[PDB]
Amino acid sequence: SLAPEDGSHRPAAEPTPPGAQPTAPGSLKAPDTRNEKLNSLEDVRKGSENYALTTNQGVRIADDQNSLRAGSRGPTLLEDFILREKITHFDHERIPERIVHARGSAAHGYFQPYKSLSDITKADFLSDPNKITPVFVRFSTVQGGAGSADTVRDIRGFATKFYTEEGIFDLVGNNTPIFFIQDAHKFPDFVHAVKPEPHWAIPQGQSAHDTFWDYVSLQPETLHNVMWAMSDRGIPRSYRTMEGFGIHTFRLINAEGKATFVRFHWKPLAGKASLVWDEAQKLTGRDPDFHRRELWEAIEAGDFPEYELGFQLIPEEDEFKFDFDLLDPTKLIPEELVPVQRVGKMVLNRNPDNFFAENEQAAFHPGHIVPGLDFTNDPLLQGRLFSYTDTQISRLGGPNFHEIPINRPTCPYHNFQRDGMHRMGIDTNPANYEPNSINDNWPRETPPGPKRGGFESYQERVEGNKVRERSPSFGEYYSHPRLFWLSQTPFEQRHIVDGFSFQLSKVVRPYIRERVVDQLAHIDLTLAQAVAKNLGIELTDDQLNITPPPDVNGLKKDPSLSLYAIPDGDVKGRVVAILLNDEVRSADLLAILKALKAKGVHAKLLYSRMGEVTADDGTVLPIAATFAGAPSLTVDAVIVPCGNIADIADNGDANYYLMEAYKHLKPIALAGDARKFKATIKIADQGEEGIVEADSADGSFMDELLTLMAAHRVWSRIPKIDKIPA
Amino acid sequence: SLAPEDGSHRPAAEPTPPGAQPTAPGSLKAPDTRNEKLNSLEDVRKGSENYALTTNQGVRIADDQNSLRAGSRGPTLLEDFILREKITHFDHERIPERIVHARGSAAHGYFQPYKSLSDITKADFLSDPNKITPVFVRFSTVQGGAGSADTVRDIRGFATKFYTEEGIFDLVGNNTPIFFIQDAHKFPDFVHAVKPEPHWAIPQGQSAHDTFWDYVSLQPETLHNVMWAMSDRGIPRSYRTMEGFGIHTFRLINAEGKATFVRFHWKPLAGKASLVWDEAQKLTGRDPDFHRRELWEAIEAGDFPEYELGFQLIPEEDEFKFDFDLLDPTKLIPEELVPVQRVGKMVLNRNPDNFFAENEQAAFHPGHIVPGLDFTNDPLLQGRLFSYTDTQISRLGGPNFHEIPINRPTCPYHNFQRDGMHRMGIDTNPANYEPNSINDNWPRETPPGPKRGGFESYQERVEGNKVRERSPSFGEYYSHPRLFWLSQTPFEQRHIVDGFSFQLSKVVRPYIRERVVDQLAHIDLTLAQAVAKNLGIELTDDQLNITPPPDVNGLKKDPSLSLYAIPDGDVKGRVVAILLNDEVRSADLLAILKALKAKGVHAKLLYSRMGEVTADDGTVLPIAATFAGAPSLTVDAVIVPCGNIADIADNGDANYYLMEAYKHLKPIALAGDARKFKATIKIADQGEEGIVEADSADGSFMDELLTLMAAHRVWSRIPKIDKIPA
Ligand code: HDD
Ligand code: HEM
Repeated sequence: SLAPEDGSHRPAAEPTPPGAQPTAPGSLKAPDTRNEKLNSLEDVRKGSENYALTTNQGVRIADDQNSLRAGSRGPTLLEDFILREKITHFDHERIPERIVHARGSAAHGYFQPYKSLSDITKADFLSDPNKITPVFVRFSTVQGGAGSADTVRDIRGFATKFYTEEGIFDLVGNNTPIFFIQDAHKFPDFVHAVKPEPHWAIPQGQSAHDTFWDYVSLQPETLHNVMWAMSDRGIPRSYRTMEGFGIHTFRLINAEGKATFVRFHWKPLAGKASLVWDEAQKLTGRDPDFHRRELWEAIEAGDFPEYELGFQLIPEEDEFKFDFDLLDPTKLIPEELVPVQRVGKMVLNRNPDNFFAENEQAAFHPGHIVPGLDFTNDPLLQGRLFSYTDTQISRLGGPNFHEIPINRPTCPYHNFQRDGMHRMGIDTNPANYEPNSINDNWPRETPPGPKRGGFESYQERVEGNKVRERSPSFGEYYSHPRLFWLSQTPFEQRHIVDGFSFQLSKVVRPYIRERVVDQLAHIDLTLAQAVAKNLGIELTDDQLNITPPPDVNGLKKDPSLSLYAIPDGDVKGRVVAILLNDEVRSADLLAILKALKAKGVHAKLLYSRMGEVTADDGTVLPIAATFAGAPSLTVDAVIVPCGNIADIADNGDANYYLMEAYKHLKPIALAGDARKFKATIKIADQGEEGIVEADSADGSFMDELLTLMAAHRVWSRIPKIDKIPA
Repeated sequence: SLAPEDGSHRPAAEPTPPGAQPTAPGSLKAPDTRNEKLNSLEDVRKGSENYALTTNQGVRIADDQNSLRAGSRGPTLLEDFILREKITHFDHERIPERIVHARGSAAHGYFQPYKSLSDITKADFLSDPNKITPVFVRFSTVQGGAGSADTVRDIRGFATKFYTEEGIFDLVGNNTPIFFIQDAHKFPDFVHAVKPEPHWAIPQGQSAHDTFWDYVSLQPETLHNVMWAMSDRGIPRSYRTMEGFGIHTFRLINAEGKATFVRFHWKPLAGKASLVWDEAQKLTGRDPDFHRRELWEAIEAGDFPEYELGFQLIPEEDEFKFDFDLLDPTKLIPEELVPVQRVGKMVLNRNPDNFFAENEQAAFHPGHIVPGLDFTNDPLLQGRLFSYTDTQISRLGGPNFHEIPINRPTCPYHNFQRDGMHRMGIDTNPANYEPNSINDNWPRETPPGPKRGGFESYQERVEGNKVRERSPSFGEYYSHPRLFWLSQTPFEQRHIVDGFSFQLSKVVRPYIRERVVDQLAHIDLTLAQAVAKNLGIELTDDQLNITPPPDVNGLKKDPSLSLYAIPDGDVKGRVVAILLNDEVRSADLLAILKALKAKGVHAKLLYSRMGEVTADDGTVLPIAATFAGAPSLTVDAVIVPCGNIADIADNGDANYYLMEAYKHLKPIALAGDARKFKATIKIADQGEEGIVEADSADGSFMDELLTLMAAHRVWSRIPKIDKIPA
């Protein structure tokens, strides 16, 4: 026995806040959190405690420390089957990563609709508010490999596998409502342009390089999702604080056979929130696993990620009533024109047990639909339907990937398909063909019907010649980028301009910069002029005179496109750093900690070393991390209680902690003599908005701090931060 | 034509300094740089200019922008074979990454020995100083995935494939002279402990987590290579500025059949140099491709990486004469006991054309030896011989991986092996077996001899019973860690203390930190106490009484184990940041650039925006990057010329650039009114060693800067940097 005698090696099987206990496999951390998919995985879950170590053939091993040799300093023998099995399995652990969205973090949960949607769709999982559907959800970046960093600037994937009673439905979406390109035939061109360049394989997890902006400058259909990536949408604070979208128009089909067009949304119940660039980029260094870690720890704390599914619904007769084509995936449907109707709630409430087996091997594919749904002719969706089945043949080793446990349906599946690599199911049917008489034709086809019927495609009329031709209705590139720009707050616009300026600064061929600036001049001249100034480029007279693109169906803004214009802050699950000193005023710390706990806000006690410090009254304070070990990047706010401020006041790390939090627009609260830190951040005696300060942490100090946290960041500080050397 | 009329899309095919031209495929950047292996890849090199776009079957494509559909807003048709081929190939682009050392950067070059080694080895590639052997070299980290960052704390790989006239020899080494474990049977346990933990797949690129330190604490054989890893050897400045080692004792076999034991070394001719931890960790966020980039750009500039191959030779009769076992890969052979004999020079002088084809698919394996070399019974090397062939069957898709162009021998290869997936060679031999009469027994075995003979193993005597047992001679774990600690300078010892402190502070289970501090107390009580203080652990009386391990064969230190104890600086290929203002004093800039060019040191001109600025004499200066875009982390030294200093005197990013460089111990030079920046970094009027200052930048000013850069960093500043908040 090598475990400590006090049992401190094993995390408690109860919800605990981030950092309080080591993290564990979900079934050991939360054994009573159950759903029908999690229970169905029990046939393959493997324990370990009290069992003998064996080969994969069940032979007990006596010595797992040594190879078999001829003498204890002699050569290794070929007859060592125990060594060779163990090193063979090791040698073949890796499988190909996903071509795109290779970097991702996943969790188990459940979905329930708010009311039956039987009037608009016959989909069984939406038919009854008491029908619970298990889900598995994977969030991801796009460009980087599986070992790249989480808080890069990039689009994020948001993929949900619903294990329904009539089939698996995968809703495979991203966190922006459009994509970069119009037709799937260009997807390898676009992805090869954003990915690391082919001669040297640089840069990882970044679009800030010549080939991406060469392609963008030559393909103005990309400019709308480029706008979203350059905004703070491209750097979410967490997977819990971003929107999701299916992007394409799909169809709902009800039992009377009526089709309604639909676009799918997920609303984050934790609100929308993003990092600022300098913080995101620094965080890819200090904690490249920050979003993976944050998701896992929220679930362990009981801060479950929750999202509301909603639908934009357009009747078939209104297909042509907009200035843009509903089938064009570079266009959004403004919520001012078609509101999102709330449909039901998804809660993610359990981590996987093994990341490879459940996350790495999961396969999502937007062609996995169920009766009550159907596709449209969007030409990006149409090509996606080919790709996701094809790519699993190499990634997951063959055509039996639906037998890997995470991908298995929970409902029945039976057919005439046989064999393939890795075949698990042993069919007993005398027949492997239909029609057959030798098994009375079972399993049998099922007519379409209101419930539990066979799939049938909506009989949409097709009329046209066979052409490789883009619809002229798709040939408008600039009005949606402009609607996006005008919908952002002034600070969000500043952040967009800085995103394009930073990215084009890394493009080495200056002509590519110039061509991008020309495209910006076709969107909005204030944007193009501001990015041009940062690049030292002067707009020509012709550029200054480009006429702005039209409004989108009369709109000159839509606030639902902004992260922040409409307040939706939620503090639960956020975290605050508390900078300790060697003799902390304990009454300050009591007040701080209990106010935080009352609103579900976590704290991390930090100091210049690990171990403990003792407060004014003898209270022993356990230290979570050092200043340098858990930097202000990883927290939402900073609080300094009073005490012996001289302990830390000349500590460079403590001072820089506050400078960094201040640059990144985070709320900071200073009690008592911690107000001496006002000189480090240049705060005036009569103080400034976004800095909370009092003689003590009582009265309204914690309410004021918590108000600031619900507004996320102190945007009014932006003009104050440029002077600051941090 | 989409290219600019001025030709500015295409980099000049001549050596250029980093940032002067876009980077390019090696055969286009340096078409006149040749060696026999680079020529031999001409059969598979494919151009592009003036050729038509086709399918893989050679059919010209007319419209590569659209899928085929029934009408221009209609559904995609299954008969679109051009779309499906293009998307199928995309779908199957990825192959499994290497199980370890997945992150690596490679180059072509050549090697030649200084004199014939035929008295000690019959190996053909060491027989003639004028016979050149092409090589391909891959440098790597160990733990992280292929999209992880370069400047992590980790061991580095250094693998060289020599394309000899008598076969491929692969010397597959690392940058420290021992490994973590003794027997290959434990490699999957150690690798699993250092890799991301299996429930959640965190952390990437980092050993600072509970499982790694759990295994270390329970396996004291690991402590010697852990010490190197926690030292600044864990964070090299460049792959050009680290040592390489084959780690194991091998054998050299001469023409008379005599065996000499040998350990292989590479000496960097650019000298030994490493980052400091705060710089290295921030660089993984600001440029996760820093080492891959710096290697490619050194080769494009003509700053070719050069290494000296060296042998430690031990006669067979001296196998047992040290106080450690020569076959134990956790023991090094001190150079004070057995010197490194210089054997030859390797120069890397061309970058690949396609990273996937040449770097990703390259396969190195230490069992690829040639006549005149042989193995020993080192129990770690013996298990490696199984693994590297086995792992390529899945990674590279089958047993014909030697037919992948990068891996092909340049010498003849012929045998009776046939078939396997993606077989390229079409054999015309009537026989596929030997002995045969039908082809007069060709190809034929060849007797061993002095040159061009068949391979025969050295007839080592084997005596012992079939045991799984560790040699008792391997059971000593603390004397080499101690020798290494005592051989470091005082600043290097402080950085090792900081490396263990930072890592163990991230271990959540406190008893594991305690266990590791108890192991440290068995190596050196000063090290153990300094780590313990940072963790708030107090040594017990028993720990304070642990008797220090014995010296290694009487050695108290060996300065060849330190990076810096013996000066070996070389400034050629290093890079300085020059911080511009909008009216640069052109006389300073002239002087600076002339002195840098004389020593082969590059410069990058930086400002607060991109574009150009004009100096006092009218000279237009193009800007490489902004102060934030190319931080002080990416350079060796910072120079600020005079001019209109009020332009940048209050710029936050320029002042921070100097604070960050100062903190990281880099030389800083301030001319004229740029001396106003002394206030930001708190330098007294009288000045300080490591800050160069004068009225103008002249001969003397630059000589002093260049002398500082030859000593790499300003170690004497270390007590001054804790004050500064950066
Ligand atoms: C024609 C090819 C194609 C195109 C046009 C797209 N994808 Fe895709 N996508 C792939 C081909 C692909 C893929 C090669 O099939 C992947 C990689 C590995 C896998 O299983 O599927 C994939 C993976 C992938 C994943 C990760 C699924 C997971 O976590 O495993 C997400 C979230 C998306 N995609 C989302 C999108 C959205 C919202 C798109 C446009 C609206 C889109 N993809 C277009
Ligand atoms: C002994 C110290 C060791 C050193 C210095 C060493 C060095 C290396 C290096 C440098 C590479 C990367 C080669 C490249 O650039 O592609 C590598 C790959 C590998 N190593 Fe070793 N290694 C060591 C021990 C081992 C051991 C003991 C095993 C198994 C017992 C092992 C199994 C592998 C495998 C499976 C790969 C991937 C190779 C491929 O996919 O082509 N390593 N190691």
